[PDB]
Amino acid sequence: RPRFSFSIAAREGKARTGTIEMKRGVIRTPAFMPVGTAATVKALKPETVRATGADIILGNTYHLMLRPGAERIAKLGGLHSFMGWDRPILTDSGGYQVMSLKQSEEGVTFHMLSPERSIEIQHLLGSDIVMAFDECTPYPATPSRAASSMERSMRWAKRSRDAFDSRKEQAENAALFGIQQGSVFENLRQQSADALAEIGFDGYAVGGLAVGEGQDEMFRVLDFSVPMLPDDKPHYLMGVGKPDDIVGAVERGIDMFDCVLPNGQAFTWDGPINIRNARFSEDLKPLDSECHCAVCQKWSRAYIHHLIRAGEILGAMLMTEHNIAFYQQLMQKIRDSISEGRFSQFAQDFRARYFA
Amino acid sequence: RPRFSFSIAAREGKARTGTIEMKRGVIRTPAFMPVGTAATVKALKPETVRATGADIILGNTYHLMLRPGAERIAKLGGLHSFMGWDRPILTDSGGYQVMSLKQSEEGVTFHMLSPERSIEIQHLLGSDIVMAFDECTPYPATPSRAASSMERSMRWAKRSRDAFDSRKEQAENAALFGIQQGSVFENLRQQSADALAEIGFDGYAVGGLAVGEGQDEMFRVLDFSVPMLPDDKPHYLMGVGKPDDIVGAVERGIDMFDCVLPNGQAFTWDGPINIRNARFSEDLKPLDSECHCAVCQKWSRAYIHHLIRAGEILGAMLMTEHNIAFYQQLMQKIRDSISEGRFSQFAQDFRARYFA
Ligand SMILES: CNc1nc2c(CCNCC3CCCCC3)c3nc(N)[nH]c(=O)c3cc2[nH]1
Ligand SMILES: CNc1nc2c(CCNCC3CCCCC3)c3nc(N)[nH]c(=O)c3cc2[nH]1
Ligand SMILES: [Zn+2]
Ligand SMILES: [Zn+2]
Repeated sequence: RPRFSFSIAAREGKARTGTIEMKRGVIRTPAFMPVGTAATVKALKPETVRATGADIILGNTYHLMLRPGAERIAKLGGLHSFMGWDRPILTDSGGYQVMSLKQSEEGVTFHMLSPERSIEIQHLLGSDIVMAFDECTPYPATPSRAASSMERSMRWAKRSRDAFDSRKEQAENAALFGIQQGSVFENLRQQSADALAEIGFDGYAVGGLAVGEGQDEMFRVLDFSVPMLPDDKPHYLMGVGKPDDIVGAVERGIDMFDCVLPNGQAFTWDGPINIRNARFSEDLKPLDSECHCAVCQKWSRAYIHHLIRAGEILGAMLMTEHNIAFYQQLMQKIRDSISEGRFSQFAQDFRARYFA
Repeated sequence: RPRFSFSIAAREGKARTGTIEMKRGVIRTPAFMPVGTAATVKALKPETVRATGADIILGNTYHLMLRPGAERIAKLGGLHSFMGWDRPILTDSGGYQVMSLKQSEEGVTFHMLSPERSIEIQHLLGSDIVMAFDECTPYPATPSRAASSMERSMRWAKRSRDAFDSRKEQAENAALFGIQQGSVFENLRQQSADALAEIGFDGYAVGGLAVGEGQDEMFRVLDFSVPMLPDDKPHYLMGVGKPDDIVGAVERGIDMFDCVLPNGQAFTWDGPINIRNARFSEDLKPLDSECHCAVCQKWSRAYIHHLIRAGEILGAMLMTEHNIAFYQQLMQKIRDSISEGRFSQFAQDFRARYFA
């Protein structure tokens, strides 16, 4: 395989379906990327993650630089070897989680992160898709503050790019994505998009959303922001999100998603359910009537209700496998409907039923 | 298969290896029976339990009568269907755990358990191997108190037997084991053994041990107690135990074991290790050099050390799979060495290395 190749197989409106080819594997797009806690996808063996249909997962840079340490993981052979996932890994750059838990143009101490260190840590982990080091601008933000933050991020983006390119092995085997900022302001989004295209990246993320503004406002910003990005590269909406968020974002040109979202909340095609609710204590149906996951093949709502109420580890295991598989099934239905030119109908159908 | 058939294939001294045939499957003896928490074997799918080599597991009567309720599980199709294990299940009778957390000849309230209710609960759960309702006598015990307790248990044993026999479906499809009591006193053990043989059971457990007396005293009591039981039926040592305990007990005629034993303790053929210890932070070897389990095929000590320190669910999953597989491998080596008439040599070899 090549280091990085994104190809678009089919389109419908702003929506696209295609593939990202990387040395460690292929990523079908639009993609959902399950997120790790600490060199693990919570309560799942990698084989199980893969069985749900995931093509790529997210590494947790912020936690790993802290424990076990990026340098220790590198010594040990890299994240892939360490956790036993041999497919692509995306790593965020760490500042989002820092501010989420001393800032300056050099970076952030909390103990220290700058564009250079962030890129180096992601290299030590052996990430396939490296995110630029950015500032995720708080919401709401005044235009002055948003512009100031955006500008710093773009400077940081240039520094990320140079750092990455400076390291031969990283540059030859990994990909680098830039992250657009600008809060909810179109001119700032445009300035950010332009800055990033000028530097040039393998992919473009839309940063600073999913931070309290709500779906209506997120969709509004996506409406003008995603077309600002290079059409011919992947578009990643960081931190999104619920099923309905994903569908709308794909309608607006987004190709990649991560969220910690997929406790007793189970996703179903009739909307989410909380399996702790007493109404499931004797319900012998699976979590969802149509889901093809192994959980839904073998265990009832009543059983999983018991496990979660009882605080049992198997309950977390089963709920997590189901929910990550539900997300992959969602993505698969999205990919298929776009390929077949019936994605707008799928979205309408999905929403009618999910919100009935 | 028959309801119950125990056959002894080979012997060496007091040790035996054979099979228990039951309608839901065959149990190779000497057997290790992994214990459930709340209709689950902690952090393991049933397929995984089976993959480690387990032939039978233990249901947790005390927890299940409380949550979810025996009646609810029956309504839902029984424990087997509920948790997704289709092989034999052994259920203890509940009083051990009660006293472990108002006693009278009728039973115990805590809310209520008697021989009749205990047998009924185990039936509602759909247990294959039903334990008599007994009193586990505290240690140390004066001879008066031990005798009094033992006597009650034997009365309770007769009541268990009648209750079981009174229920056609239970009697035709399940097995009933009596439990010997008598603390550490030989005459009491003998009186208990005689009482139980007179009633007649499918199997005989040695109760009241592993309750603080220590291995030397446990082995001493087993030395005279196990030969008191019918030779031609299985002998079950309740609550034991560590690997070395198991080996010694098999040398003394025990065929069946359960313990909650198989936190960061990992069993190895060179003895146990605590994987949380700093010396494993960068150790790339598997938990054990020879173990054939999937964990040891794929992940390092360093990784599992990280997971456990980090409090990650995958760490519990992996440690539990390894430890239950280690126990099954121990049992398999025991079974093979007895079949081949080299079990005393295996025991000496095992101990020399495990305690080096
Ligand atoms: C939930 N909302 C949201 N997330 C954003 C994220 C994080 C995406 N999730 C990454 C994983 C989180 C769990 C641990 C492993 C990494 C953002 N990240 C960056 N760098 N920049 C953002 O603007 C940015 C904006 C974000 N908005
Ligand atoms: C650990 N020591 C020990 N255990 C004994 C047990 C319990 C065996 N373990 C059963 C499982 C425990 C975890 C939950 C599921 C049931 C004993 N049980 C009974 N009825 N009688 C005993 O004398 C008896 C004596 C015991 N000594
Ligand atoms: Zn499912
Ligand atoms: Zn192992």
